[PDB]
Amino acid sequence: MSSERTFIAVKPDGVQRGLVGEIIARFERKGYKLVALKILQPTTEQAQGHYKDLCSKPFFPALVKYFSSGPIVCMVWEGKNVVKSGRVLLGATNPADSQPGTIRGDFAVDVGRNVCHGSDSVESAEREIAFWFKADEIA
Amino acid sequence: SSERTFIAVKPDGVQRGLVGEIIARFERKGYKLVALKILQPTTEQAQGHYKDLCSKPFFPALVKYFSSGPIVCMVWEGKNVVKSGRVLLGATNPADSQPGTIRGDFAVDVGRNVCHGSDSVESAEREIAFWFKADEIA
Amino acid sequence: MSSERTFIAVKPDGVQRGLVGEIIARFERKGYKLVALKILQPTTEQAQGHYKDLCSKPFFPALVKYFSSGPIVCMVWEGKNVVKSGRVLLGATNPADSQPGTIRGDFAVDVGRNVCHGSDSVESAEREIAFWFKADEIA
Amino acid sequence: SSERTFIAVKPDGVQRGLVGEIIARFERKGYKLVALKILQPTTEQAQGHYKDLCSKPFFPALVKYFSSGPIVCMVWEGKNVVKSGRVLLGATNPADSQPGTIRGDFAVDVGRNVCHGSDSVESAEREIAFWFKADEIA
Amino acid sequence: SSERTFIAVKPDGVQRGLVGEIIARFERKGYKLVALKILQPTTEQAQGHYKDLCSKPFFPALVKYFSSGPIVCMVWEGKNVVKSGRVLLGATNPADSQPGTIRGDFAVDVGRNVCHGSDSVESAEREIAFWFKADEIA
Amino acid sequence: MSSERTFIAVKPDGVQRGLVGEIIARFERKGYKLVALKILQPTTEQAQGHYKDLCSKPFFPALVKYFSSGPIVCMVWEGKNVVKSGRVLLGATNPADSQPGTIRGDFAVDVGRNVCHGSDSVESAEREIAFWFKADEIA
Repeated sequence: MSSERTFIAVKPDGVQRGLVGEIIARFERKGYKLVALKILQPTTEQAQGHYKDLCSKPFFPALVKYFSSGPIVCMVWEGKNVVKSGRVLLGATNPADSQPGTIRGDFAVDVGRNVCHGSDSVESAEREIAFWFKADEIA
Repeated sequence: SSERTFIAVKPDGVQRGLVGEIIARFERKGYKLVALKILQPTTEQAQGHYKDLCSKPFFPALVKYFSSGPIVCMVWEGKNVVKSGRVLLGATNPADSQPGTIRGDFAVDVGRNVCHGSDSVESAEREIAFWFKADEIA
Repeated sequence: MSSERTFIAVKPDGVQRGLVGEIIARFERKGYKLVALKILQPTTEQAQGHYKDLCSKPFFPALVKYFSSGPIVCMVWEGKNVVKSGRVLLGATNPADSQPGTIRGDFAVDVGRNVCHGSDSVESAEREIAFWFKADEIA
Repeated sequence: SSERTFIAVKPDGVQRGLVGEIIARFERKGYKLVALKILQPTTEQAQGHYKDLCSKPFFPALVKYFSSGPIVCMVWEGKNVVKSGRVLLGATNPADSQPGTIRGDFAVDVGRNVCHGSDSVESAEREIAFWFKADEIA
Repeated sequence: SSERTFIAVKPDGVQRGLVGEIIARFERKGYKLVALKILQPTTEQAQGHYKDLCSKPFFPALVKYFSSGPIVCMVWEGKNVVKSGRVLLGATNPADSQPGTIRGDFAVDVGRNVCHGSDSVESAEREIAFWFKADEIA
Repeated sequence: MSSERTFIAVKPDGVQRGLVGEIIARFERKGYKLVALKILQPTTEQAQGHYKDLCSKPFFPALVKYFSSGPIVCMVWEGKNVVKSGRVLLGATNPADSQPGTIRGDFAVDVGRNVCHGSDSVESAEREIAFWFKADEIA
């Protein structure tokens, strides 16, 4: 379906390093349609809710602290097969596994600093979109 | 210093996939993004944006075009960000613009000039207040 | 052999979306030599002849119609191993399978809109070159 | 409007792998490619191109250099495409050219200035007629 | 002709990951790299570089900043490389610089202007002698 | 370890073709730290020492001659996992095997002209660094 949607975020390292435009540009070049957009610094509560499945893991406090350390950019992209293509564009979540040509492949080294997040599935996309955006924020 | 300017990617700029390019140029310049949203302007919003030209010809055509599709609204912060913004966009009329600028690289026609930037600090403050709530600025 | 040649075309979507220069540039950057070049809008007959092996398939009329819908750019490139490298540069024919870094990986989403065509073999290259170009059009 | 200009990538521009870059800048500008071919100019073609300078010194050297290897001939269409073409290429003499332009980015020497663009609509029409048949324009 | 100029990426230019970009622009321009090294300037080196301004205010702040981290020193060779270098970098004061130039694209503040280029052949020869031994030039 | 280091060189073809800045830029963009840098034309002795493990191979004289034919750029990069990421960035040593997105994938065709060299392991990196640089040349 052409109306498939995904959630993409530029993380605080990606924003600090001036990678917002580059990421957005790669999605535009790919041919996908931006339908929602905002910049904000996550609260602790937001960072914890985002990483809620991993809340029992020992590296969780560092993830939450880092994620809430500065502004992120939230996006929603629309188009056919946009979820899978989004993940492919960002590259393997561990930059050590990422291919050049991808966002993480080109720009990231450390997994706790992997620049940007993309939904891993349609269910996850729906959850993340609903988490970060009210329905009325989506154009 | 903590100076802020307003930049919008107009419907033509969004349609041609130029949003990321424009953001990237400001980032590369060393400026800090403090506000961002995408929307299709209402008639009222479009009229407000062009309020100064309401007694000029084809005000309705300009208003109609600007409300015809989504724009991207941004606020950027940094020393001389207003002036630098104007320099980066290039002359408002693309025909007078130099390559290396946004309009210089991507636009031909003043009617389709991709983007808009505040022409002054005063104008910046007006536009920023128009498009964003106080609570929308990080 | 250094004199190996391939046929590359920018399809109507690729031309409309202003991707001609980008594709050409990637071939120049790779180090290959452009020896033939033209722009034209295929006739129905040309589009059908191009897709002649698939003429019994139900999506054939759409392929022919689309391919003849606007100008394409025809090219011939020369150099060692140019056929395989050409296909690798364009990426998987189905953009869903294409890797970032490639033309289709970077720019295309839908298979009926895959931006650009490259010969899949030396035999095919010879056929396509001969189809689109007279010998005297090749510099 | 339906204005057309002629652009050629000279042998130096082709050799340095700059054809795609130059095409890309016109595409990004929003212009429409209506004619395209690659060839090594004959002596006669090179003399015709430089016909106005035939009584100037080293006419044979210029002619010899231009026929020394392939050029890419193009015709581009759009409002102000001639003027915009000149602006995009930058000053004919690279020493006077600004970065952001083709000559500004890639050339140093007027003798090796990568590309040529028509200096006028009249000149465009002459060059277009010189390099292309009516039936070669889409 | 066999003219040479000196270019340095200052600590801010190195920190922001701009070394490759700057080298690439000279390469694309058609110039030849003849010398290259990375180092953190000593106090003495920084004082020597800014020797002409030693009786001007905040000489110590400029010296301290320049010795605060690594710079990249380069020597480039080619016809008009000095002038072309100045043109490529853009106005020393980023506020007066045009997009398409290094400072035009990446800098806002004269105090953080990414890079330095010799302002003259005389200055080039002085700087080249200052930063490189004869035996370091290829 | 964050202090891992690798040796990267732009070969004479890469320097002649103006690829120095591009390569350096990809390493900067990836987030690695340049700690040593110089340009020089290898002597015959240097080229032979560099290729010393292959000195009995018949294509050795051509490798040595080519490598000593013009200036190369020597570099040392520092950062976590920098060796593996360096090789991944350069791409397969045989350009026929290299992926678009990589240096060799984007720019090289022939294996005797593969533009640039990167250490294949930490041991090799230490050897190459020590070969090309005195300790006091590393910042």
